[PDB]
Amino acid sequence: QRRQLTPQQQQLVNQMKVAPIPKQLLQRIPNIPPNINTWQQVTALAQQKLLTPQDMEAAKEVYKIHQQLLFKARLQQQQAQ
Amino acid sequence: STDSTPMFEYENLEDNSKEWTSLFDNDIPVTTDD
Repeated sequence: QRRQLTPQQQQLVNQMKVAPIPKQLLQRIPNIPPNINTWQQVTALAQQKLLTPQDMEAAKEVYKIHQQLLFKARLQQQQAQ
Repeated sequence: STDSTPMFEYENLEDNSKEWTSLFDNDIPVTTDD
């Protein structure tokens, strides 16, 4: 069957499954009922219909910023080794 | 001075953001026919 998977994209999108929201991003979405940082458990907020339209617009930035931070965290500008 | 190229290759702005906004509706797919 059909199956598309670019090595560069796969590594970024497949890893977003198990990725906890950093404290830097948590400040954008305060008072979270689950209190969990992993996206898999955080997505439940929208599934439980707890996330209001006003929260939706805020979550968009969080996910986007997280994707960007993950890229830099992989490269690392500071190497102690 | 520090010489670097601001133009990248894979680091391009794609318009396939749909897959990221659909996560607010669907979590785990029941099939992978993509």
